[PDB]
Amino acid sequence: GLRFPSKMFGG
Amino acid sequence: PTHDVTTDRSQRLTLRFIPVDREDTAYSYKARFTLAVGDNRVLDMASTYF
Amino acid sequence: MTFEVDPMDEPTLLYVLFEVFDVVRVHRPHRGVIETVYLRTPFSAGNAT
Amino acid sequence: KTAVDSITQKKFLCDRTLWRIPFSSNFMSMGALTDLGQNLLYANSAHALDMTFEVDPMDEPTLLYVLFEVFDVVRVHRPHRGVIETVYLRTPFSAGNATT
Amino acid sequence: NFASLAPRHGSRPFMGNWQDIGTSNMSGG
Amino acid sequence: NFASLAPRHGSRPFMGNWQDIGTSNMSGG
Amino acid sequence: SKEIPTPYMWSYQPQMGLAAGAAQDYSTRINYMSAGPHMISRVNGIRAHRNRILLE
Amino acid sequence: PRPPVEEPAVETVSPEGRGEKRPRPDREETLVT
Amino acid sequence: ASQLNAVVDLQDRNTELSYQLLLDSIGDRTRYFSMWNQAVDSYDPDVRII
Amino acid sequence: LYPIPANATNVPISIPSRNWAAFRGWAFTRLKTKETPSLGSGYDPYYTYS
Repeated sequence: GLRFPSKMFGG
Repeated sequence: PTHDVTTDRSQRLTLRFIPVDREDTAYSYKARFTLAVGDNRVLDMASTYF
Repeated sequence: MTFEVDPMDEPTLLYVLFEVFDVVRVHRPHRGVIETVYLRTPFSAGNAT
Repeated sequence: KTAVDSITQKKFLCDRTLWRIPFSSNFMSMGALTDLGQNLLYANSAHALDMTFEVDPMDEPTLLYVLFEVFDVVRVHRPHRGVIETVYLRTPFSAGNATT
Repeated sequence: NFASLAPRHGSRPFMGNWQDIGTSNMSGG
Repeated sequence: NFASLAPRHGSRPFMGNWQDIGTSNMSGG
Repeated sequence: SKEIPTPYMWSYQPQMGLAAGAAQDYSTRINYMSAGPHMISRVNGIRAHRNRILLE
Repeated sequence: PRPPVEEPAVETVSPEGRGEKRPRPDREETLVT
Repeated sequence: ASQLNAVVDLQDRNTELSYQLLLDSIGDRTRYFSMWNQAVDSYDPDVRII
Repeated sequence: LYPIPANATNVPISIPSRNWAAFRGWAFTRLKTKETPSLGSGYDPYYTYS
């Protein structure tokens, strides 16, 4: 959903 | 009786219906028809046959 | 039910006619609509609500 | 350096599968009972269907296996000991009212 | 409520879900 | 409270599940 | 099915003189799987008018 | 280690994390368990 | 436009024997009608009972 | 199973006329007549393929 945190490299 | 029994318009007594889709198996065959009864016509299914 | 028959040297079948009321009521409320309801009692095919 | 003049032949092989064409308004599986099967154009009216398949010619008598996808449903009732009653219904291509 | 038929994880029954009682498995949809 | 020790997914502390507090695994049990 | 159910008809046992046990009236059911809303609604009003008689 | 669980006590299996058809890859959106 | 088959046919019905016993009740059965191939099976009584 | 002749390119099929309520879609694949037994028969004597 909209609560899933965004994909970043290493965090 | 004269009126309100038999129409004056062009209308067939007996109709001929072509099989719209015939499916033939080795042990049976299926014949599908369009039995179209038009407006202001009645069909007793005793008169229908193959 | 218990049927005692004469013996035969052949496989035979016993064909019992459980006499019912195999009755159909037919409604055609609109053009090209053919609605049928079947009831037979006591050996019904069956339909719930 | 002595390569000949060459042309490219492209193709694909897709084994084990069935070419699905869903009867939906956006070709997406948003449910089995699709929005076009529920559409009142295709629900209260009758329509002919004429499909036309253009295939590669083969040197052998072949067949065409079309899945007209339906709802082949069976509802099973056991009301008493030893009694097994079933009601069958598939739509669209109905065999009919196959109650037992 | 048939909760004595469920395996107790701890002190509470491990009941299933309501929405898992049916099936919708069908080829292509 | 102990909820300021959790990473904040948004403005809410991302608290772990209550079901992950104990272990239950054995050799087929 | 819940609103208009099928009645549980009782099985008699002539020896003990008690009822054996009740199963639903599956054998007197009426088949409207080939009917439409002009006639399914009329049969469901007969399933319910029968259930009012049995409570009466 | 354990499938997801709601707590209404009774202990009810939660349907979260199950696989679905999605137009976008499900790992960049959710955690799939 | 209906998908609503008026023929609800069962295995423990006998439509053929229902039609053989119907024609006995509604008319003379010894008479022959070639259109429905209506010619009833009749043994010779001198052959069966000598 | 609609038959395709040898070296035939266009395969016209025809579902005649029907209500299409609760229709889900199509899925199609060409087969071989040698590799497909005429099922519905208890024995296919013209099926020389295993």
